[PDB]
Amino acid sequence: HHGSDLGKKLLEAARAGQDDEVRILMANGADVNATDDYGHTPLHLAAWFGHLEIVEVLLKAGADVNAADWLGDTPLHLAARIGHLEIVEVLLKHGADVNAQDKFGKTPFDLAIDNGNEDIAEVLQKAA
Amino acid sequence: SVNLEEACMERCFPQTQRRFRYALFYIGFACLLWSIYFGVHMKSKLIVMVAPALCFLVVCVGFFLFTFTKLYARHYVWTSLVLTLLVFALTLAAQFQVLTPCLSQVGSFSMCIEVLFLLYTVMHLPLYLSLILGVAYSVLFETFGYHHWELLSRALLHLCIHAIGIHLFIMSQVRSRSTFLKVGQSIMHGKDLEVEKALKERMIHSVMPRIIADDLMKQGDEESENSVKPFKMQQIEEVSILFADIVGFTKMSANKSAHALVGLLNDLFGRFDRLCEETKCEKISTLGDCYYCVAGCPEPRADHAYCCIEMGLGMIRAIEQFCQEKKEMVNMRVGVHTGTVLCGILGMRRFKFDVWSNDVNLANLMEQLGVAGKVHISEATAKYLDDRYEMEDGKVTELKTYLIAGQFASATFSSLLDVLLSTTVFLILSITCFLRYGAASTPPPPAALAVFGAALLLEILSLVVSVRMVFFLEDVMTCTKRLLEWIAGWLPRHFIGAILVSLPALAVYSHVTSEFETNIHSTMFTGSAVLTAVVQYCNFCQLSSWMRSSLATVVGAGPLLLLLYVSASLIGQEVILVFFLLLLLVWFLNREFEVSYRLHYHGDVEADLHRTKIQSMRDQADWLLRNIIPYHVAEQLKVSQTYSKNHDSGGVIFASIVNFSEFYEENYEGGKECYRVLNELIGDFDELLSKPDYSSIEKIKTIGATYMAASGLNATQCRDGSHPQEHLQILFEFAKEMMRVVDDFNNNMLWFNFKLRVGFNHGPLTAGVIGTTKLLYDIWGDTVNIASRMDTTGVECRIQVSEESYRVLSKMGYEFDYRGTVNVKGKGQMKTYLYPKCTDSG
Repeated sequence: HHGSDLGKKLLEAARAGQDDEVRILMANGADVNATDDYGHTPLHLAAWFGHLEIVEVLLKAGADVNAADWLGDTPLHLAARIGHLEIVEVLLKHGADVNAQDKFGKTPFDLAIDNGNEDIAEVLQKAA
Repeated sequence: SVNLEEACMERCFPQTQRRFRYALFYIGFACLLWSIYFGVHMKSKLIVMVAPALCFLVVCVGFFLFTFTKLYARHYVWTSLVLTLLVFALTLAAQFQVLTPCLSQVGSFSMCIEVLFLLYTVMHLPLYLSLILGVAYSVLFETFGYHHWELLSRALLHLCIHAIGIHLFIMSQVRSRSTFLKVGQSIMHGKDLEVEKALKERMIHSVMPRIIADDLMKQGDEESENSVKPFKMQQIEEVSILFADIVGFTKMSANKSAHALVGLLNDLFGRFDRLCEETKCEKISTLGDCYYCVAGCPEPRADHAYCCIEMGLGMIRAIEQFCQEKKEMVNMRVGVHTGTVLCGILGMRRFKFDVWSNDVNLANLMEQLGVAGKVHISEATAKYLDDRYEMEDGKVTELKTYLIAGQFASATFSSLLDVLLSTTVFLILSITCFLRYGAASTPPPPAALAVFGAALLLEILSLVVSVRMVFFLEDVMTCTKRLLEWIAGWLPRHFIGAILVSLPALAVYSHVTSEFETNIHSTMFTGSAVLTAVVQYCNFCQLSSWMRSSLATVVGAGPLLLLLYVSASLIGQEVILVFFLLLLLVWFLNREFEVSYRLHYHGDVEADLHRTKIQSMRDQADWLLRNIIPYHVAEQLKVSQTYSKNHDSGGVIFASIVNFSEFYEENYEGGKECYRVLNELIGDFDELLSKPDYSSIEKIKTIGATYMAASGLNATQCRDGSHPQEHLQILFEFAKEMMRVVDDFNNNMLWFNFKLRVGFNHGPLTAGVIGTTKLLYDIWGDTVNIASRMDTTGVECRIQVSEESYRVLSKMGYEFDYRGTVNVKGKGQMKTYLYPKCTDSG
């Protein structure tokens, strides 16, 4: 970008969950789909930390729905391997993909079974 | 520079002989057209001239057919001397028989100028010598033109024509030197660059097997071979994982010459390479008292296990034939095990080709459970033993295993030089043109002083242009320089120079506008001077050829075909002949010289090409060296056959990724990208290694996912300015820092914190180098396997430390918590500590 630190601080905000700082950086026009060195997106840092309110303020900022990390895993794969159903729902409403897979060859659905997160594995049985 | 600048002329010969051949031809044509002139138009009243003409013709063609002879290849100097003296005499004699009133002095002067040239350009005569001959000829001819102004006017014409003579000389001489020299350097680079290719290929293939380096030496994906100033990993099934450790190594390595064991070991391993090449198996690495190859990795072989096992058996014969040779009876345990393995490369520093799987550690274990002399094979191996050997259900004497016992001259220097030339000679030319004035005291004609001033202006400003593009004094402003010179490119130079060397012809034309022909001395004179000026059109050679020469023709001669229309009568005919032939000269002479400059520019392009190409290959291959071997030690095989050395204190640390083995789960096909992540951190480690505060640290290699480090070894120069015991301190500091590094790394790794267990020892060691026609570095001694067992039995996130290293670092000040005194193989109990203090709740 052109001074993509407003996006870097955006990444740290989406990760640690700095609520008002999100609003501030999006007021600062921060790079909504800025990524780290490892391809992670604010959705990646969010699902890791479970700030669903911040997930939604980022959706106000407007990042991607099916972005994957440099490790090919989307935050759908993350949340499958996490267990926060309520955070999963907002992306199915945002139109996530059901039949895709990460660079590891399994549909993110089975990643719920990775932790046995049947809460979200159920949600992924509904759509196709 | 004598013996060399002999071969120089010995190489530049055939062009010189070509020039001689053409000059001969031209002399022929000139004397002959003189003859037909004298035999038809005028001078039908004597043979005193024409028989000399034809005799000169025939002696010339005699030289001409001569030039192919063998007792001339070293005598072109003396041959030219002969010919030039001959033509000297010819011209002067065909001159003296004048000054009665029917052969003009201008014709004599054409002869003078032209022979003076073909003395300068083509003769290839020594500078001093061609010079003295030029001036002697000059003065003598002008005297034989004598038998208070006009005389010295003609003398000045001689002077200027000698000027352009010598300048033209030294220019052509240094040019055909420089091109020779650059072609010399170019061929040096040809051979030197093939050589560096060979060396770089050697080193590369001594770090990766055949197929992979063959694959990556075509650089089909140009972005991968940028780490060589990245790579791909592949998983292969049905492999043969052979091992070996020197049984009782410490004992058979109790006391050696720090070189003896080195050498004999080199011997054994060269043997084992000689074995694998026959079994077509890929040797892989050597861990100290160990060694191991693999098989079936690049090409899974139908009988990969067979080549492997029979190769091992051959190693048994090799080891016994050396034990009963140098009288040291230590064979080696052998563990063989099949299965699947993902191979590839990791790291960017000291990185090497390697392999990873459970099967890897499995074969190592089956080695540890292997009996000295025989192999503890697996059932995964036995699945196609085809029962052709000594199969025995070898089990631990304490799963599905068996025991088998067998059976100058810069193209901008030329600019200032030849513009100096044009300006000074135009100067003295117009000096003459004025010097005609003894009858009209103040110089009347207006166009004269007009063009004189105009030329003075242009020449002096352009000369200053050049002197400041050369010596860069910056009188007034500097940014303006980069702006205006910028214009003077390939074409603007064209036209500035066109005007710049045209101006002396116009100089001489300024004085002629008057009616003068009534005096025929003035016409004779101005004819002489215009032919001088037209000869000045040879100098500016960094310009075009056809253009500059056609400008010569037109704007030197055309106006004399114009004063052909002042009708001073048939002197017109003699002048059109002399200019016809003189112009023939200037044409072919000039085009030849532009060939010379063209070729010199080319032969500097190409030498620069190979210059940067050798620099590319040199940085590449030398840095590849520093990839494999450190520099200080890099001297000793560059200069000798081998190297070895003892260090009595060097810290060694392993570091593995234990919880990788879990997050290894191969739900992803191949697990490759997990190893990509490992490699990520390995890089992040090399990133450390390149730090100068990390100077004394040396990664030794990367085994599995481990990390071998050492220190206190390179910097032998004990200066007053340090405390030698520092190396362990900065070492362990680096250790703690990379420990923080894996943490930082894990802040990024999704929902996984990869933890590392680290061991330690310090003390004596042996540095050594193994491969020849290959290369490998390594260390031995107590300390290596000591710390190896340490981190083999360490607890993660807590730096295990050897007791005496614990002591030296405690007396350095570092905080440690006791771990336990656990038995050490071959050593007994040993007090272990951990560095992390209250890192956990316990």
